[PDB]
Amino acid sequence: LIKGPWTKEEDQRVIELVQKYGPKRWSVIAKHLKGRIGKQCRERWHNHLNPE
Repeated sequence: LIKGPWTKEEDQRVIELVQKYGPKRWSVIAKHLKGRIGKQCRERWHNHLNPE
C-alpha cells in the first residue's frame, strides 16, 4: 500500500510542482512523486499542506 509517512523533501516536491503547473493535475505530480499516487498527493495538499 502507501509507503512510509510523508517527508519534508517529499512535500517540497509537491509544493514546487503545484507552484510550477498549478493546483490539480495530480496525475502529473504523481508521476514525479514516485512513492505517492494521485490520491495521496491530492490528500496531502487538501488537508494540511495547503499554503496556497
